[PDB]
Amino acid sequence: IESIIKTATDTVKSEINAELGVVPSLNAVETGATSNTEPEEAIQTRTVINQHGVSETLVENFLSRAALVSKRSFEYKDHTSSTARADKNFFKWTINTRSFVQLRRKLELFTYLRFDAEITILTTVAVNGSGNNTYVGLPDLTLQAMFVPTGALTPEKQDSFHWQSGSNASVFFKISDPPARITIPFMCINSAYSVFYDGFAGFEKNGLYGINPADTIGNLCVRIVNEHQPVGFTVTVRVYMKPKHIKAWAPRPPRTLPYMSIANANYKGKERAPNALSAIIGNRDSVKTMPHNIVN
Amino acid sequence: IESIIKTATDTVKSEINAELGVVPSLNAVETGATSNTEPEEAIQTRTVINQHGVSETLVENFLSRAALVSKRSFEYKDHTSSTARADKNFFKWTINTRSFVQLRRKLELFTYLRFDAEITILTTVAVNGSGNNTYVGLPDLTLQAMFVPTGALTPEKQDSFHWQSGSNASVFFKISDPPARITIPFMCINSAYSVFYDGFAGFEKNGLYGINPADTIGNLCVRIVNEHQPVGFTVTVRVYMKPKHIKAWAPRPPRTLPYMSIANANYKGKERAPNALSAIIGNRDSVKTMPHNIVN
Amino acid sequence: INFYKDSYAASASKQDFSQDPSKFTEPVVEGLKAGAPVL
Amino acid sequence: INFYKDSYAASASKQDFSQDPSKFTEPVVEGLKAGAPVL
Amino acid sequence: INFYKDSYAASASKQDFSQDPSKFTEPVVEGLKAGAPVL
Amino acid sequence: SDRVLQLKLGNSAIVTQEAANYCCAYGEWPNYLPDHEAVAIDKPTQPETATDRFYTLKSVKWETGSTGWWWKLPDALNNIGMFGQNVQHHYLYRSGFLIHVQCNATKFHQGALLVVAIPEHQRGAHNTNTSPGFDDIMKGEEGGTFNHPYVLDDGTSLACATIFPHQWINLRTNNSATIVLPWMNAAPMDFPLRHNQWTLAIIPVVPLGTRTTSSMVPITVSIAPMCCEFNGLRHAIT
Amino acid sequence: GVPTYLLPGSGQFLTTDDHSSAPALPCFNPTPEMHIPGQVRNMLEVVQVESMMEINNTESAVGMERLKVDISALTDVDQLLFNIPLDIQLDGPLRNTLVGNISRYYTHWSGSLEMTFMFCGSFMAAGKLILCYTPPGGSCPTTRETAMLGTHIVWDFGLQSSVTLIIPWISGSHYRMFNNDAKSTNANVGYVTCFMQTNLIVPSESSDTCSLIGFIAAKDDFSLRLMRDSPDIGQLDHLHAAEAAYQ
Amino acid sequence: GVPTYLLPGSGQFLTTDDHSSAPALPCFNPTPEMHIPGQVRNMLEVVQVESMMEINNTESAVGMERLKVDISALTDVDQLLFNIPLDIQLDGPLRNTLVGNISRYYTHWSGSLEMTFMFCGSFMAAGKLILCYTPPGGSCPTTRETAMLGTHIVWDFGLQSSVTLIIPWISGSHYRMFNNDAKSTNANVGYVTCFMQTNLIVPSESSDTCSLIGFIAAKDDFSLRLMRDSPDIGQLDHLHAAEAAYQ
Amino acid sequence: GVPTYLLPGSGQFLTTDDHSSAPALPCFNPTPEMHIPGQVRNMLEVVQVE
Amino acid sequence: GTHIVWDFGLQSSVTLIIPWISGSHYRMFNNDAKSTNANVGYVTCFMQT
Repeated sequence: IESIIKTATDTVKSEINAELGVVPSLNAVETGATSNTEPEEAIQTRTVINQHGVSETLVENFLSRAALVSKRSFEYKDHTSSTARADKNFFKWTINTRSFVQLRRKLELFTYLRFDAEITILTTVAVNGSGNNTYVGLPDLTLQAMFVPTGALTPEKQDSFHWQSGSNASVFFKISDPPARITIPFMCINSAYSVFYDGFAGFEKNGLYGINPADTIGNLCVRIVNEHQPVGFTVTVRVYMKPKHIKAWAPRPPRTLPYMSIANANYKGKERAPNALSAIIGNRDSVKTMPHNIVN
Repeated sequence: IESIIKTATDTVKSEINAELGVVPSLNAVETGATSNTEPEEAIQTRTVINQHGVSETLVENFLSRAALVSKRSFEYKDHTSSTARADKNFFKWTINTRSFVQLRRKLELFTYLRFDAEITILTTVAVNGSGNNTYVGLPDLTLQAMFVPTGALTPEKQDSFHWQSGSNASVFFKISDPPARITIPFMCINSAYSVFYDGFAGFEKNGLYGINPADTIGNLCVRIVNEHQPVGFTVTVRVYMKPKHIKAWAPRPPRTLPYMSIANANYKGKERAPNALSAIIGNRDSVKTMPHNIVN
Repeated sequence: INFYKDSYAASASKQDFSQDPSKFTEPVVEGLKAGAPVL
Repeated sequence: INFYKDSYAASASKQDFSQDPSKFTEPVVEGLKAGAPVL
Repeated sequence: INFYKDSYAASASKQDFSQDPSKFTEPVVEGLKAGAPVL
Repeated sequence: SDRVLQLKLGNSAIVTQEAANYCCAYGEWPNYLPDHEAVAIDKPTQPETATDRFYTLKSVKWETGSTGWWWKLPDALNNIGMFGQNVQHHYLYRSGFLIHVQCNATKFHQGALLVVAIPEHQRGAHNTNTSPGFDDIMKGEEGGTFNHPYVLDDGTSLACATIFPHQWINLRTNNSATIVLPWMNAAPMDFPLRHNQWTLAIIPVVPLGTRTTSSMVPITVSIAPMCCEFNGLRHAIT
Repeated sequence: GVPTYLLPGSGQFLTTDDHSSAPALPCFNPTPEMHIPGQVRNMLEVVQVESMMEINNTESAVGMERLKVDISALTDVDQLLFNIPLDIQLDGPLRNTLVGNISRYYTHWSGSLEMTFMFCGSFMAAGKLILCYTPPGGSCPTTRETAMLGTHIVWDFGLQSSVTLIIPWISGSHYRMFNNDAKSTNANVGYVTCFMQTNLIVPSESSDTCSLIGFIAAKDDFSLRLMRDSPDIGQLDHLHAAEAAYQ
Repeated sequence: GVPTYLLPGSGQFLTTDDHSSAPALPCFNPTPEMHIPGQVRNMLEVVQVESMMEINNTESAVGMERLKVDISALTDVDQLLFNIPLDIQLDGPLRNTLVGNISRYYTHWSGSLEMTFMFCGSFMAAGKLILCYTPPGGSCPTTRETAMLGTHIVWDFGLQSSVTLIIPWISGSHYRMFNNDAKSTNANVGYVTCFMQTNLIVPSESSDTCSLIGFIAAKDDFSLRLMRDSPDIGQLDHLHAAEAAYQ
Repeated sequence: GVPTYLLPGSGQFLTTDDHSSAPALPCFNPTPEMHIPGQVRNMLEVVQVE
Repeated sequence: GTHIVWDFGLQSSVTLIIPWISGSHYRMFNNDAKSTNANVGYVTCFMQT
């Protein structure tokens, strides 16, 4: 039944029981219900007034933490002789929560999630080695982070006119300023994000499995506004996400085997236990062997 | 008896006393009580209205001061050819209050303590000598301080994935910003920290004596977020602790002999007085010798 | 402190202390009484 | 000034002026009256 | 604006407009009337 | 009035005709653990008179060069009678104590013993960085002796030991000391085999002296647990 | 204007901070809420659901075989069948459970647990077992006459196929800690043991070896503190296709 | 927004500052409070407990022998036995006391003190002493007829084994200072002296030398100001195993 | 939080400014006031003495 | 067992009470000293200091 729970439940003292027809310790697992055997019915207890709070396990508290979701390093320099695949003073990132495993596993503890997302961008800069074998100092550069909806037109170069950002939300920030922060609303076309999706997002048979683009927040396009300096630098941008105003539905078995890809739940497991395909828990000598037995 | 004391007690005027059976100046130390002889009963006094405040000796005021608890210097550079024991752009510190003696002695004036801990982190940087015999300037670096519970997984390298900090509290701060500050709650599994512990924290006989890990706040893992510069620097991080919301129980004899270790109360004493094992107070010629006698 | 015009900009909401574990622990049409045999 | 949601984040509390020195100075079951011999 | 807990931390107090020059100008036991000879 | 005292607990009784009041540590009295402070949920056993009674330890001899003696609680009582059996069969223990220290001599003798109950007397070693071992600390009924009573074997001062609950046995004045100790711990209950809440220390601040014919002058300790309760019944481990 | 001064900690980015921040999409209207079954508002709801213990965590036990314990008919009385360590911080039979997995995101834990055993033999199979919880302090009991001195329940096989042993919260401190020192006085919970009370007796037509399945859950007196990164997941490199998100 | 401007002192870290700061662990529930005996809320409670003076702070007095003063039978009248300097800032008999140790964490002090002497001779020992407090200004008295002119108490040995000499607060200023100039007019308290009033008289069977133990405490008119680092502790290097905390 | 912006003159040290500032010694109790003869509260009192 | 610690002093006499601790309502004055219906137990005196 629904009730407001702020502290752990109290224990009431209990006496001897010798009653026919009453077996609180016996249960029927086959029904799918969890055993209702209380400590008062299993042993003789005292009275305990429990003042232990339960607020730290609140779903909001459990998930509302800034977790690293993106890390991208790129060279800030003249990119005339750079390869096509290189990030020429700017990068684009399709936003996802599946690249860093701690937050991914925490989110995947649930089937459905609804939250707004606080986004924090932290920038660091270093002077390139083997480009100029000397140090002069770190410039205070200005960066532009533009939100572009998934599939929409992204900038093709650092000085592209697409950065004019007529309607796209853009944030300009300096390396010397505190990390930039913006709140993105819950943007799913459905009432909740689908953490897991058992289907195909296309009307033909060649669409991606387990991927619902309605659950992709969008694209983040980050550029250095400053034109290049005579010497080269390496700029690393870290994007952190913190869910807030969270609602969660249908908890799931936690991930055990290591993640393989950000696109699927494919599994291989470790070579040996723990967290191997044939053995999740580490082995002991026998079911009669106590691993950390106290011996005096 | 319990009473609210804000100022020192007043003195009342007194007259001559020649009463049989009344000896206020005589006491019995053997009972363990402190003498109750008032100045009014020992001499003839005047009336004095005492307005002297007592607030500066309040336990809260006595202990709620930012005291240095940790100081760690490490090189910020390319650590490819560095030794294993060296701090390669990051360090880990098991939090304790026993390394710097002023705060340690103040805390050890009590048997039990309960407080939240304000933590302030101050960073300084210098250009390495004998590495590059020149000065170019001081970079404005970003540092990450991650709280890791005692015994839990700590990062093994500067760019380790463990720094992603899915659930661990992490603070990012710049050298140019004011010193970072966070409040850690009273985290002991008991109702109070045990400043002294007369026991062993293990169920076998080889556990550490006098160490209760329930009284260890945790581990602080500090890294430079920036990748290394072409030249080397020396970065010094100082951690200061200030107890607050303090409750104190069972005051103790103050430490006299110099501390030897942060792990025990082992003592050796100075070679000679003062604060020597066989003589705490410095010597005088005789019990009839006045050390600083006024002679005119 | 929220001076923004959009409600989703607000800080987190850690006040929802309502629980219903029985939707996971006892999802049976016929409730099970303590002491009485389940079957 | 405390805009944080956790009470332990607050500044120090230097208002507790209550004292009871007798728990250290006179921890005897039978109180000692002034002037009267202790024994 | 004073959010500090110690009163001596407050800004200056330039409101004390009370004066008594006679403690320096006329410190005589017998006051001197205008016009009347002093001696 | 304040010189004679009878202490009666369980089937045991002690009389003294030369007491000097008696001390209640920090003005408190022992009591059972109340429900609003309880942690362990199993019903505790409260043996009452079977365990809350005076146990007398082996007497020690006051000598001219004696440095002092100490006993640790509950360790000293952990193998004595029904208290010892309950301790050995239960994971958790809780109680206070009533300590009575006895030492008599003639009116021609002089001497002064500080009888102090030290909470959490974490001992230190002398002239080494190695922490004291298990055998150095856990002495049982026999107890131990002070290596350097001047610094209480912990780098502190004997002169300031009076901050702790204490009495004095001054031979010209009294022949016994009595201290009542409540439960003193950060936790409501504790494992009795690994932690010692209290340490009784008897230190001869003024050495024993006389010019009559010498006689053995022993010091005897009687400790009565109070409001004993135990939790976590299982097989005996000792 | 307003005279101000910046405190220590100004400009810092604390991951656990709680502040309002600028809305990037003004006047955005989120999709209307729809009722969805199985909402969870406190993780303590999850830990109360019993999940299967991996008691048979031994070599030669592969996959699903690790989740059941085989019992056969014995020709000696009062024999030990198995034991379960009770540390929900180290690797062991309790780790890969709902309570274990959720609790390992935290450092401190308190409250009672419940272990439910379902007998999965034939209808004709009969037997009595004894399940004992031993509070810590000594070695794990290896004989029935020692284990029966602690908390225990005698289980008689019958129409009710499942029994529950309650591991009550018996601790000196308000909380225990999920520290790596398994033998610490603030960590060790004690042991669980299972002994033959009479025997497993089956007819010739039934299988002579019968399996038990063990589940564990937390009661509603259970609570957790001091959240921490779970040791149960980690990465040493970027996942596959993670780079493609930048292309 | 709000127009503001930063004051001098913005961004500084003052160790004695008092501000709220960000909670690193949101929604953490601290362990419930438990009543613990011997709570202390003001350090002035500690200084009121008498602790032993080290009057016998001389060479050849080793350890515990420094905490007692020996008195023997004399064959000349009105003889001096010992004196006590009264500076609780410099090294001396009062330094390693509860009042001395706590006060040395401060710079200013005020209020009356009490010195309690316990005679620890045999029951048969008899004697009368005189304890004198001399307010400052001149040399420490060396004869009884000079010391008796100041504050004093005549102590008769008997069933009550202890006497108290009150050192009342006699000072030109509201406070005295714990400065290193022992002869300053704002520091010097005066002297304490002990003289034979009649003699120590014992029978042949009793010990001919009897010890006194001196204690000192502060009364409840005592107060301290201007907290400072205690000179009684210091380090020139890192303590042992301090480095291991970083490994 | 509160949106703000720094005015011209922010961070400057003006010798004639009048602001509160951090107390270096918390809970310090100053010596009680004593009546002292010849208090002066306005320098115009001094200039009136010939 | 049951005991009293006796301190010599102005009160020159101490009393040890041997309380009636018996399984049966009465004991018997029979010649079998070791019978369960006869034996009362023992009294001992030890040096305390």
